[PDB]
Amino acid sequence: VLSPADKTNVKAAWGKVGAHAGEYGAEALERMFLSFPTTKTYFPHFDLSHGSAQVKGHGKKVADALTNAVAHVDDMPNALSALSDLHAHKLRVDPVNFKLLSHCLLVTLAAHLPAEFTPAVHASLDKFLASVSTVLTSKYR
Amino acid sequence: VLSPADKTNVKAAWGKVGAHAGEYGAEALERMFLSFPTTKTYFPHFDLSHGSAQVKGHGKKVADALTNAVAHVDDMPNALSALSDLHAHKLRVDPVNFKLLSHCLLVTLAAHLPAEFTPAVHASLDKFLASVSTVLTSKYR
Amino acid sequence: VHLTPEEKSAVTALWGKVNVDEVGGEALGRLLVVYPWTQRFFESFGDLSTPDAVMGNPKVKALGKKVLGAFSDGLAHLDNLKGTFATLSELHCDKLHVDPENFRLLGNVLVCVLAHHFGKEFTPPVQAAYQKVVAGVANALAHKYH
Amino acid sequence: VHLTPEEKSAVTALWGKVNVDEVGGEALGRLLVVYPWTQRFFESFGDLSTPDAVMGNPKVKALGKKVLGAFSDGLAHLDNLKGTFATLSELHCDKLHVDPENFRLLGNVLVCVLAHHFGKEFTPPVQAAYQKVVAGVANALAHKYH
Ligand code: HEM
Ligand code: HEM
Ligand code: HEM
Ligand code: HEM
Repeated sequence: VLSPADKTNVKAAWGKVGAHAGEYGAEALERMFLSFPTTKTYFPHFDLSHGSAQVKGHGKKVADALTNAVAHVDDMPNALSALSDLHAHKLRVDPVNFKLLSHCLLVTLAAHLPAEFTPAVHASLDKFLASVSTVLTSKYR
Repeated sequence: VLSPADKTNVKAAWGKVGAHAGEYGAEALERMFLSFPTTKTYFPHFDLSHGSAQVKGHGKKVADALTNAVAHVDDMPNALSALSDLHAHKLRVDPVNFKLLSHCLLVTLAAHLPAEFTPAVHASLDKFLASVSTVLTSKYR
Repeated sequence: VHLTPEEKSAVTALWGKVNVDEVGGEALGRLLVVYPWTQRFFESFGDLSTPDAVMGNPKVKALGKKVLGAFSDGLAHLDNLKGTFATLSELHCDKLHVDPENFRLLGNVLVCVLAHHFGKEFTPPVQAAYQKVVAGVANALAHKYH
Repeated sequence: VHLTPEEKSAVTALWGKVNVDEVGGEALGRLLVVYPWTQRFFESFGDLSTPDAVMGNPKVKALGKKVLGAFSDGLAHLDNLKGTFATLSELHCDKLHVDPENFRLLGNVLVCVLAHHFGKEFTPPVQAAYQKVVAGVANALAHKYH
């Protein structure tokens, strides 16, 4: 579970992302596609060239969903209800890929927020993304 | 995430297992140690040869916790609380290993339930063991 | 990968008893029941709405035959699994866009089906041998992804 | 895995900028903080009660230097990680009894630490190269398990 400390750390760290949310999401995706090519199997319909409108756009959707999550961290199953439905019934992304994007999201944050990415915050963020991932996969079966 | 159908299925299957639960527990561990040798790393204090009384003993305990879980399949986190502590803070089994034993428990049940292990019951048992695994690792951090 | 001589012998021995058509359909069907998100690749296959529907689906049965046929053929080449499945690997990536994680799931379901079908004869040593085999086929099938 | 010539060059270039002792203590500290179950091997290491304590612990830094020290050295033989690490493999299995999953967790913590340390220099293609390396080293370390 996310502790109160986790919740403060995530709000602090992600609050700092602020208006870069889009850019960071896009970068996290690009990192994932390049580091973990099997993930590209879910986006055969995307221009996956560096800087594509599609990736930059999906980056923002992902980041905004995260901002949503952070905003309602105490009630994530409800805040992500439509999205978990979307992943469960339509997209059907195998759960293992959530760990791949989550890791690339951490790497992204680490690269952009040198001051904010402390060991304790790194830990909280990792638990946070893991918890979001759990919500997003909670309705798969 | 365990539906009433899943609970019914689990109870039916584990009911059939009945007094064999203990023997199957040891068999599942043996299966795990041979199929996934890395799991042997947690038992440097056991003799792991076939027929080993230490494996038999550990198997009985494992089986009993599952029986206890089945009996409290509506209220699992508390039933397994002491086990969550033990694993989280003393044993410190990497969470990846719970999937390996769960798979081996499944294989063991498959090998002993010709009639019962239908696709639907297979599905439910798999979910149930994932749930048990989740509860056992929920205190890790 | 890297089966011992005796593991090779156990695989060969059990596989002599396997009805590849029957087992392929059973395993592919259970994949879609136990991990329902895997149905995402089988939109055209018709009725997948219930377990009995998935298991009895002729298109699932048919594909099951082919899939486990290819598996069976690869058992004749346990030392060269990458080369054996390179063409199918390229297929699954470039044309079918199948997450190789699916190969691992099928492998594990196939192990459950062998255990279910053969009972005590699917001993823990025979299971170990099959676990190496399915991990190797999955790896061989994932190898040409990019 | 297999690194392109360009990828090997990128790994090497970045690593020449690394304070191995500093990064080693940071990575191993971070592993013990982020995945506390990894502390199981270190009941004798002293104070691990807090992130600061774990990060401040001299025995953790001490082992950190040695673990990343061996990692650093292995980067000279990207063409034979298996061989390069075979003997640490046997040791970690036969005596240390370290679940190889620990190598994967450390590998990913290391990537985050490189990202934190180098910031924008740690580009997506540089990371992609390093992921091949950490997976390669982890695989190599797990290969002699039995
Ligand atoms: C923290 C993890 C994730 C979050 C927060 C997230 C969030 C989102 C959001 C907000 C959308 C668009 C919703 C809409 O337009 O209605 C979406 C769609 C999608 N996601 Fe997820 N997602 C996550 C993980 C993943 C992963 C790991 C994959 C695959 C590797 C994935 C694959 C997709 C795909 C293929 C779409 C549809 C994109 C399109 O066609 O435009 N997602 N996700
Ligand atoms: C469904 C999954 C599991 C269940 C229900 C379970 C349950 C138990 C139980 C009941 C005990 C005995 C605790 C006591 O002394 O009262 C135990 C101990 C232990 N477990 Fe777990 N366990 C599970 C998974 C695992 C896995 C995956 C591993 C490692 C791969 C593991 C490693 C151990 C070890 C090393 C001990 C101590 C054995 C001894 O020294 O006697 N367990 N577990
Ligand atoms: C041992 C693992 C596998 C093997 C050896 C294998 C092999 C094959 C073979 C032989 C075909 C038929 C090609 C033809 O007749 O032209 C095929 C098609 C296909 N496979 Fe695989 N397969 C495996 C696993 C999987 C899994 C796990 C999935 C998805 C969960 C999958 C998805 C598909 C799809 C969508 C097709 C095309 C079906 C169609 O014709 O509509 N495969 N594969
Ligand atoms: C790149 C990854 C790793 C490398 C290259 C590595 C290498 C080494 C080396 C060179 C030693 C010194 C052995 C000696 O002096 O004979 C060692 C010891 C040890 N390692 Fe690893 N290791 C790695 C990962 C890990 C991880 C993740 C853990 C646990 C979380 C771990 C647990 C240990 C333990 C408990 C010792 C014994 C320390 C001592 O006796 O003072 N290792 N390792």
